Amino acid sequence: DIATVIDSHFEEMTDLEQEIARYFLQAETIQDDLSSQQVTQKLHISQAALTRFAKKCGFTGYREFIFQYQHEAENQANQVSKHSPLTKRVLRSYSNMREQTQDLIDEVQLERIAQLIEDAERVYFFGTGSSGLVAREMKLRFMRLGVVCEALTDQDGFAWTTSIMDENCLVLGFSLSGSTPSILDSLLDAKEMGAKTVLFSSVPNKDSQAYTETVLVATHSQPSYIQRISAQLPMLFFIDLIYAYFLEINRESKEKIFNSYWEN
Amino acid sequence: DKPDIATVIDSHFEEMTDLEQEIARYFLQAETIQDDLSSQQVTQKLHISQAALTRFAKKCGFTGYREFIFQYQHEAENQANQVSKHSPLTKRVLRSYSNMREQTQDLIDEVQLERIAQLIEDAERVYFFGTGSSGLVAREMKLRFMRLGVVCEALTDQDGFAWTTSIMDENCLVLGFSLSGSTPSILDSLLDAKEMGAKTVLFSSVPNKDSQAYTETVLVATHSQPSYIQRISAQLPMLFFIDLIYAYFLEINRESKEKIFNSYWE
Amino acid sequence: PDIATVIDSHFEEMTDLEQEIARYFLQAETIQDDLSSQQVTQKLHISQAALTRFAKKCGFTGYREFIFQYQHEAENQANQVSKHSPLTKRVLRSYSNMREQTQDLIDEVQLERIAQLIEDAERVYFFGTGSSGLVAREMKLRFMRLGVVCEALTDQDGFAWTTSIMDENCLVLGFSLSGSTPSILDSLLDAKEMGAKTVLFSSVPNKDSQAYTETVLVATHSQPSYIQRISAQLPMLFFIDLIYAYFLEINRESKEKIFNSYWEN
Amino acid sequence: QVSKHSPLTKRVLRSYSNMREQTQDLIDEVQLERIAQLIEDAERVYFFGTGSSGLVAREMKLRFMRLGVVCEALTDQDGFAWTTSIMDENCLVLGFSLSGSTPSILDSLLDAKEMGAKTVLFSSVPNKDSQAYTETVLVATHSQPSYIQRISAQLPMLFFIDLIYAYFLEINRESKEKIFNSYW
Ligand SMILES: [Cl-]
Ligand SMILES: [Cl-]
Ligand SMILES: [Cl-]
Ligand SMILES: [Cl-]
Repeated sequence: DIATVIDSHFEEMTDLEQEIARYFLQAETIQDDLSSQQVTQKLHISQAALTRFAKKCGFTGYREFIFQYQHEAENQANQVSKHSPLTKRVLRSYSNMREQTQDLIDEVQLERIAQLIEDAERVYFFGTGSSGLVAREMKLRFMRLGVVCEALTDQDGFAWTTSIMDENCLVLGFSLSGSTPSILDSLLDAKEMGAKTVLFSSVPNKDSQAYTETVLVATHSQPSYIQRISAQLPMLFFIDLIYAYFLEINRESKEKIFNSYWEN
Repeated sequence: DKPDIATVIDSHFEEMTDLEQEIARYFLQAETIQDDLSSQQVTQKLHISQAALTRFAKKCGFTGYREFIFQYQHEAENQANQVSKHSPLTKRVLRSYSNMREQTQDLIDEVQLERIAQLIEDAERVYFFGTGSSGLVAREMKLRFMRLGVVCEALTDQDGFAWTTSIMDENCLVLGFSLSGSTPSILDSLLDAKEMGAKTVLFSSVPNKDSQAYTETVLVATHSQPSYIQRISAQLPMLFFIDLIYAYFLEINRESKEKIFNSYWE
Repeated sequence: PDIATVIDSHFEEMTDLEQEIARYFLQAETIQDDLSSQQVTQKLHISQAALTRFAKKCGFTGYREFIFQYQHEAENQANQVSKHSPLTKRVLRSYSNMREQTQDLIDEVQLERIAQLIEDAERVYFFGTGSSGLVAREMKLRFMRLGVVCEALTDQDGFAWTTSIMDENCLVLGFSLSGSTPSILDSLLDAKEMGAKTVLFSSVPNKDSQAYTETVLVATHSQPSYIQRISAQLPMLFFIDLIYAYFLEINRESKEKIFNSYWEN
Repeated sequence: QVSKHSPLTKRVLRSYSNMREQTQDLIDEVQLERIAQLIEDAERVYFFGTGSSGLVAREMKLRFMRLGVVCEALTDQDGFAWTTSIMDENCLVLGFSLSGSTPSILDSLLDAKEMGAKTVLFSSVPNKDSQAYTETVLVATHSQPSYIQRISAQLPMLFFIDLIYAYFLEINRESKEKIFNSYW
């Protein structure tokens, strides 16, 4: 804007004043003390040359010119981005995952699952690797609301625990790939025991209907394995959604339980 | 009584050049809506320039193709897709995620994160200290960085912090996670690592004033929900900065780090 | 004198059967045989009493004394003097002095009661920190395979969160080798107010332990100094294995199906 | 009604005593002092175990950490792969497999050897690939035949861990004792 007006009058300007236009056409200029004193000392010109340049540009003088020079830069810059390409690949990978999950939500299903946890006597969260930390996280959150739950992160524990579940148990299995055999095959063992089974996967079903519920979670935005964000995060979206539905079932009794940590 | 987008194209057809007319004929077909009508796929279908398409949109009275193609598709819209079908609880959880992204954006100090990435690279052995939800964060970071060749350990108890600080040396880096910013064990332990020569980084959502000592103090996002019970996963504030640091740290000597990461599959 | 000259010096006092045996033992090749006492009898087709009579003719209190001497002479190995270093003997001693002290502390009725409590509970919990956390995990691994619904906890957050959800169908077992781990003692008390039964395993009696349902006294370590003691799990592994053995005999058949279901496909 | 002690108490304690008897017979004193030295020589020491052997690995991590050894215990095979990819010539790995055929541990130790790391296998069965690792330690076999009636599966390894601990403690004892007491 102010750069275009400069170019339109650039010719009418003397070589020295043309130099002053050149300096202010630089982006680096703003990162500098732009008082008339410093500009004159810096470019080794007189005040009069500065005033003549500013009026060449249609302003009454340097003060009006520089007053806009600041505002302009503040009216932009806040419009531009101040984030590195890496900080932005990270921020967009999260935003992309929040967008995609919002498309994936089956809200009736999540309230169905919140009620299943409520009606279960014992609940178990199966996962390995990063999805085993997700399973750990669920146990702490739902324990504070009074759920009897346990987190298991290895194959011995899976088989060991499946053998002692019954129709009053609920097992939530987390397999981002939708392939992790340890988890998938152990959810099938629990069904044979009569327990209800919910599978979380970022990968569509392939006869996944064998489980009580299959929750489709978001795939990652980054195609390369190394460049992705936490493998936990797709699962955390829906844990926090399920948590929010579950908390509202008998919320009054659950807050008593949640608070009795503090109560001596 | 509203002007259908089709009636509009014809109202301007006779103001159009011949090429614009060819574009109009394509867009006047009812079966054209069942196409990918991005500007990049329409140009190739019609073998025209993006500038030629913009001119067509402007002949029809729009500010550009994006405006034109929205109305071309909004009139075909079969439902009130705009309205939020969500329930207040879903939208409470989602705002909590989005708001934390925003507060993270405003808190990032990119020079510090690269520095912390460099601290991890320059250290030979690095330890992550955390309890409860933050111990899960510490364990997650271990999975992230050990697959890039870093010598790291995740600790999740006061006894471990003590046993590890007693053997810490100057070539150690300890990252401590205390969302409240006042966890006595995490803070006491990081001073134990300081006295043993190791560098210390604290992650906290509250600007800790008495702890100007640690090599670095990183301000993390606070949760948007006032009540603890309704908050989202307490890991996520820290996960934001782990992913950022990881992104910074991966670009430092990437070839060897990708080689270690891919060696699993090897 | 050798053992063959004594066998021969009594040969003429011997019965015909005893001389047949003397003939077996006078052979040089016979010491490359299993000379147990039940093996020699089978081979010679004789009775133990007949072998004892043989030994007695040779001047021994019985066969076991005779065969020992017969095997001492041939042997040059010092199967008597220990080959171990002082450090090895000290560790083995500590492990054995713990078998001994454990044995001196066993209260068989108490351990039977404790097994029954585990059976009567619907949910069981094991609380322990450090090395006592590993014991808690092991107990969980052994008892879940007998069908018990149990959980192992290793930090204060876990104890507090789980105690607040405990009810009268709960049984919590706390491991504090020192007997004064504040988190274990307090968590056990919190579990009591929720109505659960409580068992403390400790090597130090403390007045405050009378508050819990049971106090189990475990072995103190032989080594005075912390750094030289053998381990920290060992005193409790002793009693876990004893309680387990008791607990398996309660409805064994059921817990043998659950145990073997793991192997089953 | 059940003698001085009962049949069950005698069985449990006779399993412990027999473990001590078998352990004493099998000890290879020079081997144990060799492993003690190796642990000192390594810059990083790792302990691999599954199930009950995993608890043994966690204890060894606990004990040798208080003496100054930089150690890490691993229970999940995914972690076995992640650590194997970063091990070098100055790493020592102790794998615990009571059966001697738990795949994860065997392949992990092979992988560690490929990276140039010292490897030690604990096993109640003499592994056929005995020379494969720098050392192959023989541990006690359980007295009871039936799996369900056996005493703790940990114990065979706890014996040799304390033996190695007692030897390794004497190497540079004074400095390790200072590290131990820095806790208080
Ligand atoms: Cl991503
Ligand atoms: Cl929140
Ligand atoms: Cl001892
Ligand atoms: Cl046994």
